[PDB]
Amino acid sequence: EEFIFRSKLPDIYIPKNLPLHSYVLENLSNHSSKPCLINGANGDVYTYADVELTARRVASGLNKIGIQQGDVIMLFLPSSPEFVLAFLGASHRGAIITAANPFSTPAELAKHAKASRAKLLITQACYYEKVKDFARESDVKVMCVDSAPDGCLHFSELTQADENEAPQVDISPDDVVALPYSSGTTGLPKGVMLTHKGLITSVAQQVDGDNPNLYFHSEDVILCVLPMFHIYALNSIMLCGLRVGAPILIMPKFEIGSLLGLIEKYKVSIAPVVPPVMMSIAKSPDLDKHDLSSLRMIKSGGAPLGKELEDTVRAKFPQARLGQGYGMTEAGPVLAMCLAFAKEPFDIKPGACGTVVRNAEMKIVDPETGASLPRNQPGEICIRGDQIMKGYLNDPEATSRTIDKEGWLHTGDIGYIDDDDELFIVDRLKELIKYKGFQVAPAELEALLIAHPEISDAAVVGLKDEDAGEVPVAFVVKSEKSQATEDEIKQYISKQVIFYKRIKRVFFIEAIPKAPSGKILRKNLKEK
Ligand SMILES: Nc1ncnc2c1ncn2[C@@H]1O[C@H](COP(=O)(O)O)[C@@H](O)[C@H]1O
Repeated sequence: EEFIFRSKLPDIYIPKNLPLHSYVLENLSNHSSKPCLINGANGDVYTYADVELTARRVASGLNKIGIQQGDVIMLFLPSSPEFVLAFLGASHRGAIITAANPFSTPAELAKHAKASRAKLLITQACYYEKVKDFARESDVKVMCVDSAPDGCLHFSELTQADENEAPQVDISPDDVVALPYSSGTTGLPKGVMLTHKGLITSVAQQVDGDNPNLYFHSEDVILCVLPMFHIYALNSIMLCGLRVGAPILIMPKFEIGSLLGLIEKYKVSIAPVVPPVMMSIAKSPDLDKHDLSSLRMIKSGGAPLGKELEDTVRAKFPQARLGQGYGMTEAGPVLAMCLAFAKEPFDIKPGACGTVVRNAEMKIVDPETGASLPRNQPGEICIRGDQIMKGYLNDPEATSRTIDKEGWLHTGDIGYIDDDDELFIVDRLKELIKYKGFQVAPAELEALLIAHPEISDAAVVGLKDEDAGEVPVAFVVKSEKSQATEDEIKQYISKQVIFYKRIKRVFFIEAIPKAPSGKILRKNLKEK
């Protein structure tokens, strides 16, 4: 704690005795009849007044079917109005929301539902069969938003419930409200506990204050094509958008053609994106078949854009201001944010990662010594503030090695801050693999591979890739006499995992390089 970095923006007032829903919808009356949630795929619309009232009904409904304060509700849905209504609804009830990609496999879903100890599952009928077995066998209530196969509940039982019967709840600021899963700096997916105070803090750091880090014009329309089941989109787009009363145009499924049409149609002006989608948008031959002049800002994150794409986007969307931010689930998840988006913008440099958010502290430590480093000195990025997670669910050791004794969250990312307080990420210490912006845990794939009868050891590492950034490859030690082939192993994994967790190549070896403790020498592997 010698060299401590902060935002170039002054600290602001942040409520510390308010529940998340009360905070994000605090200034509802100024725009109560204004559009809040718009479903770009079917035109559904919910005004601000509609969301506030329905949230309370969802709370009454949840109670009615037995969901109590502290209970975990699992969402198995695509980005949508229903997702937000279920979330805000759970927040009003004092319940917790955990979410998973609807494209997950039954095994992945059951594991998630089991670990999170979800009492209720909300999804769509086209995904019902993937939870059908697990459901009955675990006495977990299943609910669908469209049809209601078998005996599962319908979502109108929550949205149409009597608000007057919404239970009386005393939400404490330190009560958990969001439970996203993340592998963190090492190992298997773990439950990240995010509190009311934590999230309110994070939203405030991004959009509150006389000179907000992210400024909104009254005519702005923010796009939500990023997945709501990932906290980054639910926070930076939905919660932040609601907080400032902006209309949010949601896209359940990404399709270049429709998106461009939607941008002209609804006058989309703020486009939150990740490198992969931005790259798809940039390669579109139909950019001139649509009026995209309403676009004034391309907000990127999740992974680096790269100098080339950065230049490409800047060239193909001269009407918009391009900027990049940086987040990590356990951090709330926003750590740094592009100050070129502030009401009174600051200059930013190419490749920049943004500036550490206000009402927070950031330092850079020598991964070895642990000493704090000064400007322009690469090291591990650490952040501290009320916005970071409370810890991992039922996993004290994990928490203890991610958040140190002085409250600093260790990201496992290597970067440095320059004289202009702009953060630059240059390397990654943790084993985390990111394919298409999605997180892929080597330990998870490794466990699946090793469970195979003909495999005695395995290691999964990231292989640099143009289209996805990193593709997972696997080094495998076959058991004696095994004649299993690469394709046979790859299909073995593919059947059990969601699309982005497929291993692209299998390299057979006689032994996985390991340190005395058993830690895989991953750089030793990558070095190959
Ligand atoms: N702008 C960025 N540049 C480079 N890496 C990033 C960026 N944003 C996120 N990441 C990486 O993604 C991790 C966050 O993953 P997650 O917890 O799945 O959102 C960070 O710890 C980084 O390793």
